[PDB]
Amino acid sequence: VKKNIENGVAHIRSTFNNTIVTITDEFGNALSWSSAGALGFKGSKKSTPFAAQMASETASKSAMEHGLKTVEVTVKGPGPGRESAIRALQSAGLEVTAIRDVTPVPHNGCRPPKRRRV
Amino acid sequence: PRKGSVPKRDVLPDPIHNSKLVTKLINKIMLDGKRGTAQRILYSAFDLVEQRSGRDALEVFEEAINNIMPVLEVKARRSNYQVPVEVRPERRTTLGLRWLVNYARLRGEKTMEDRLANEILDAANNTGGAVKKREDTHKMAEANKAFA
RNA sequence: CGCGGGGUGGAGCAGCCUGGUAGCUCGUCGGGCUCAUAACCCGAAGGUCGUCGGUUCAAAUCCGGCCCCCGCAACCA
RNA sequence: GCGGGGUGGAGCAGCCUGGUAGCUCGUCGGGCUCAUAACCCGAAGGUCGUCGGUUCAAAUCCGGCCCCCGCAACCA
RNA sequence: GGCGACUUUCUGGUCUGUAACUGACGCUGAUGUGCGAAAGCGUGGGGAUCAAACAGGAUUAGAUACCCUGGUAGUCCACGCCGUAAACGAUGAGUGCUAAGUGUUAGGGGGCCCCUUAGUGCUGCAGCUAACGCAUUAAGCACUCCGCCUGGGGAGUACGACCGCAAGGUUGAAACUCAAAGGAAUUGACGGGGACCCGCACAAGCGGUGGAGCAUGUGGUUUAAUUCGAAGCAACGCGA
RNA sequence: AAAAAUGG
Ligand SMILES: [Mg+2]
Ligand SMILES: [Mg+2]
Repeated sequence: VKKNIENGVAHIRSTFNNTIVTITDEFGNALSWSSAGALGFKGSKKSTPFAAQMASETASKSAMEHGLKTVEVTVKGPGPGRESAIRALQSAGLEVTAIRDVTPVPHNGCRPPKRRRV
Repeated sequence: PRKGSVPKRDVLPDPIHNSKLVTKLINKIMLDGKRGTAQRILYSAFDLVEQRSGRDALEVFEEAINNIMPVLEVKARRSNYQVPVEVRPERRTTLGLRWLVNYARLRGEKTMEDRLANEILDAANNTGGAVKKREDTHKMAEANKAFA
């Protein structure tokens, strides 16, 4: 009931409302995930870099408990906590092989929702 | 609407203990200018704490102020949220003495000397009302730590 | 009649599985907040766990009697 | 004919199960405003439809008088 | 009106240079006849996203909204219909003439430079304008033709006619009513506009008032009189 | 980037 891997991928999705972090193998299988909502943060605090840092630290701790050593960062979203998540990943002891932002740039396809009037 | 910061006053050391903090505590205790009443109350309280603790009055008082001095406070900024912010050393001393006297005045003892002595003893033991005030301040600062 | 489940602060839910510790969301009180108001943050009081017994150093928790509520099922004076 | 109801100014609880009149709005006083509204704090306001009965004690239980609501009023 | 991935097929217009060719064949254009954003309508198809209506959730005194979660028509396609927009450069078309500076698109001629044709921008004389501004892409100077206006409201309404499946479109008054409606520009004042500054304005503090007895002024009420004045800040230990 | 109406 133990997973032992050396290289992996940390997926960090940072939206203006919340930050989510997970670690998977090189073939996308989830081990543990952490989000500001699970950590406890509510409302405004979920967007703060601190919540992102905490979520990344928790996720990295679980990943290294499973035995991860080197990880590649996959960043999605324009949120502010991406850099804090990256720094937390670095400080957790995992080695960041490379970082890449895979935010899906839509071509002219679908019509976005109405602009807010508030 | 303010040109700048004004010079700060400097009190003289305690005549017997030679401590600016003791002088400032006397000033805090003083009401209506009764400097003599403040001095006698403080000295009686120091004597009582010395008698009840067997340890130097200055040492125990310094321990008490160190225990009841905060490090962080929550100052509102703005869209408007309270943000934790470090406290200046002089704000530390001011708040420590202010809370010490304020919560001493609320104790159940009969005389102010007894109240102050018991409060400084409890603060030194880290279990006083001023200690509770500092603990609440620190935890709420931590609660708002994200906004820092 | 048989089998299950439920009864816990002023309300709505955990904790029972596997013995210690009464937790969570609303509600009331005090404080921060603001031009007030709301929202938000921090301190308190609030049930001794349906009731009576029993085994244990120790019972909301384990075992019985009893009082109600719900689900399904049984019922040829 | 049979049921149901009548409680501060309005609307609605309380009745079942006697000893306890609640909520929202409205009214009045103080506050906030340049003033009104909104809002905050505090207060007053119902002999429980009206007469009798049982009870130590009746909004409550029982019987009449009144008023309102609903249903019924069929076969030639 | 509009047209933005790429490929192929069919097809319209425009610009530049010669001066073989026709030799005024031109301009405008009532009535006509066609195209014409979006929404909408009919038949059939399609349906991701978005999203009228609608349904919850919030906000609020209320909130048939703004915000949130969904969501049908529609948005898409073919063929018909509708024919309207702040369909705008709020500027009809054609022609010629009138200082300059500078960018850019497609060409052409002459030695990186000069000249030139047609567009597309910016700045700027004369002139024009109520002013704002326009200014070789005129809102200048002129000539031709067309459309249109004659104070505001009533009213793009009523009636009639034509058109449309419908929604509606086109055409289009009057009674009555007012002494104003308007344009540009100016000085203030104001803004839940901006910038920069002040003040116990806020912040950081300390001490009070609002509760009690009393002193005092005022309101009210009483009285024969309770003399008059002061009324938000700037009346109420005020004239006194 | 919450809500804050009105005034012959
Ligand atoms: Mg008022
Ligand atoms: Mg007016």
